[PDB]
Amino acid sequence: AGKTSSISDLKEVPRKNITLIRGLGHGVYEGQVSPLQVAVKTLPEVCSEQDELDFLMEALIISKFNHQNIVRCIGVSLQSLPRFILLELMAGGDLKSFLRETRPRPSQPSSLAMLDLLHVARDIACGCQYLEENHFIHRDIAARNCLLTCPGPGRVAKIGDFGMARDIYMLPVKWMPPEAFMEGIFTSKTDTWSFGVLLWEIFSLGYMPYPSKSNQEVLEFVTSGGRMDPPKNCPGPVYRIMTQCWQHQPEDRPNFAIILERIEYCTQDPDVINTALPI
Ligand SMILES: Cc1cc(-n2cc(S(=O)(=O)C3COC3)c3ccc(N[C@@H](C)c4ccc(F)cn4)nc32)n[nH]1
Repeated sequence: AGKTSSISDLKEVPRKNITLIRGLGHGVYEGQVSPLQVAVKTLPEVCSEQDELDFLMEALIISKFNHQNIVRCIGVSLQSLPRFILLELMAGGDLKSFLRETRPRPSQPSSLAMLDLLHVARDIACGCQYLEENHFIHRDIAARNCLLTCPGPGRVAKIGDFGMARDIYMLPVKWMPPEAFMEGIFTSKTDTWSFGVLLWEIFSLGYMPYPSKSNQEVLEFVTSGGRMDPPKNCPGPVYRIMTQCWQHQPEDRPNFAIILERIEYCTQDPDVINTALPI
């Protein structure tokens, strides 16, 4: 279940059956298939031939995943311009914006709870376990690349963008372990490190990692052994998962099966889930 497919296996949706509504972001439109709501990621008609294969390849990989914590590919419109990849619409939006906007505030407190954060972490960890089990390295696990099905209770978090893994088939230094940015070595353990950073992102409620450091400051900091402090109010058991994710040797980092169990232990400890979030 690697790249045992080609363009011909993609579901071509006739262009006249696709409607573009409103723009959602960049780096994509809300759309309609005739009925059915979709997201449409577009390839600018103004682009190089390298861009075109990059677009095509991303569609192929996303079409081949089958996992509940990975955004679904509905289909494609590659034979008309601009080319489209049609993807599952995620009304909860990107994980970064969700955390920043649902931060408990005086007017709306207890908006989010620790357990809700644990569930997002589990969801994304579950998707990463599937990628690792299928020998796929994401290379860019980060809150900005995760999506939520809806805002309220019952939200599901899914990995929803694969641009960086597609590129090596600028660099997000603040999410990369030493062996990645020093050697260009990528393994399933480099995603583990990134998951630790994402974990820090979740429990900080959408803070930028290493908040006062530049990329080079981080690179020197991480190489010399420096690690982030716990997010405000972060339970110890959760921070320990982050710190085990940031072990210097990849071989000393947990795989995603182990991370999931550890998040679940966190999920069934009252001192963890009864910890109040900062407002
Ligand atoms: C593939 C997909 C995307 C998506 N989507 C749904 C909304 S939204 O629900 O309209 C939100 C507006 O306020 C509520 C949304 C907003 C921004 C966004 N950015 C794009 C660049 C993106 C792509 C991948 C990724 F992981 C993160 N972001 N994508 C949004 N659904 N499905």
